[PDB]
Amino acid sequence: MNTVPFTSAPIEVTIGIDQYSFNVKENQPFHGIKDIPIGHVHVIHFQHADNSSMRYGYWFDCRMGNFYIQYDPKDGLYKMMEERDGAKFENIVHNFKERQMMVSYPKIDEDDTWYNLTEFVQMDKIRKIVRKDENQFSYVDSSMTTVQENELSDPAHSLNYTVINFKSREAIRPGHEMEDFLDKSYYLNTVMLQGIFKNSSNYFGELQFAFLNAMFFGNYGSSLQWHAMIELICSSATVPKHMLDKLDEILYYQIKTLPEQYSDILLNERVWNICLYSSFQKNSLHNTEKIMENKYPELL
Amino acid sequence: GAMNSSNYAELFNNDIKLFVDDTNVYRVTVHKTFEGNVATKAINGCIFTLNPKTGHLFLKIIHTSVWAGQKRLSQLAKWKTAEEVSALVRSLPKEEQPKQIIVTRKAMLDPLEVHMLDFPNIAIRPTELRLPFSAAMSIDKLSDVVMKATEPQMVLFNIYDDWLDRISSYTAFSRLTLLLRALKTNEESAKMILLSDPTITIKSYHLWPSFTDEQWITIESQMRDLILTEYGRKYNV
Ligand SMILES: CCOC(=O)c1ccc(F)c([N+](=O)[O-])c1
Repeated sequence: MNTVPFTSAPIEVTIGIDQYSFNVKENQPFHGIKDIPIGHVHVIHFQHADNSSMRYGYWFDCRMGNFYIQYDPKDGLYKMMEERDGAKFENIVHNFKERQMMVSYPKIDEDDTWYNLTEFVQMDKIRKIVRKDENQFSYVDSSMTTVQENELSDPAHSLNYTVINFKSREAIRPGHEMEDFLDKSYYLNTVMLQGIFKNSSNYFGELQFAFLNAMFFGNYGSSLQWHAMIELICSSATVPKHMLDKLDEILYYQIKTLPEQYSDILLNERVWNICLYSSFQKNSLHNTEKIMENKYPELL
Repeated sequence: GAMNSSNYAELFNNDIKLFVDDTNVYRVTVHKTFEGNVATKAINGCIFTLNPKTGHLFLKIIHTSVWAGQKRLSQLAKWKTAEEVSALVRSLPKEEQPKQIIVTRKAMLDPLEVHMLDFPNIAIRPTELRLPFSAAMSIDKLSDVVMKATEPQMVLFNIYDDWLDRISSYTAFSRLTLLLRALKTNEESAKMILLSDPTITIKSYHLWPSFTDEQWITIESQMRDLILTEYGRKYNV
């Protein structure tokens, strides 16, 4: 079990760690988060009490280094940093643990929620979507735009999700216009899975990461990406059975975790009604259809 | 964006544009079967592709053999239309290709957009005008060439005859849409108006009669009377 210590907490802030959150007061003696489960990516995220504008945060994996949080009064945010001196870091953490100035990652033993939301998410793939190669962790915030959003403006600060566009030459084979537009199987299976993502695990990993950025930061372009990747599968008549079964599980846990009060802005009515009731896969997402109907019947 | 009453004169500027109407592409007669069920029989149709500035009409005849063995024909018809419009554009020299294509029905937007991906600089636009191009098969010479076709065929016409020698495009389009609106509202009456006086003939190379300027005013008045009438006969006013 790993630890992300905090130098201090000079400004009042709500801190998130994965799907959990807690309030820290101005200059409260808070010095980090312990008992973080090894084996998963994690995200530590922030919303200042004075400016709910810009939720921001850091994706990381404690197997890749010793990370800590420090407040920068010039740039005005909590920054993740990496400590190369492993002895200094063990010494800093033990001191914090003995004075009991850390919150414990509060996982219920029965609870597989975080695993189910990050099953296919890998830190190495996050770092290709979020390009900043000098760090082992990745910053995301509410305002960052995606590569595709920029085509329709600072490139260093963009989310490089895979571009999906249903009315594009990449999606539509010359001579198969009607066929490829109404059944997107060649775009899903040949262009995207075989060509770009290489396997369904990498596709699901990007889909899961897009959802989590939409949920935790309200990142609009991430929400667009999540829905596009769902729609590309549901609009394909020919999808491997194991992919459909896994998609049903992925979406079930995403819909289960979504805050009940954010469904209006994070769920696209058109996509969900098409996917559950009109698409080729209208009958292949039983768990997802059941939770959607019981939790968000208004949207449908 | 969408074409409406507010940007109407855009149709007659010097940017090449085409209207595409797909109403008459997939045409059927509905009938009873010996068992007393209902079936359709397709008949030949046509794509109506019109340059409103010059009057040039590219009439692509859709022969019933294109539907043989196909399913969901009303959906296929929109994609066949887009295929044929795209093939027409590719067949034209670059300087004759349109800068915009205006579809008369919004369901043509995605089919045409997808078939025209190779032409990103050609704008595909809907319209809020309720144009009467479905009545094109009430023009006898157009109906005749469609019904006689035994294979796919493109036939070229000027739907304004020689009117542009005497009037502007704007006025010619207004005459055309008045004629077609009348033909659509009451085909029998409209056609009586157009031919009542046998001394006015249709030239072999024309679609409409050879009216003098003064006779077109009388004709046009009679078409307005018909349309307003039918509008009464319909709603009782
Ligand atoms: C360059 C000075 O370094 C620090 O101040 C430091 C480094 C690592 C670390 F974990 C912590 N801490 O408070 O959690 C602090």
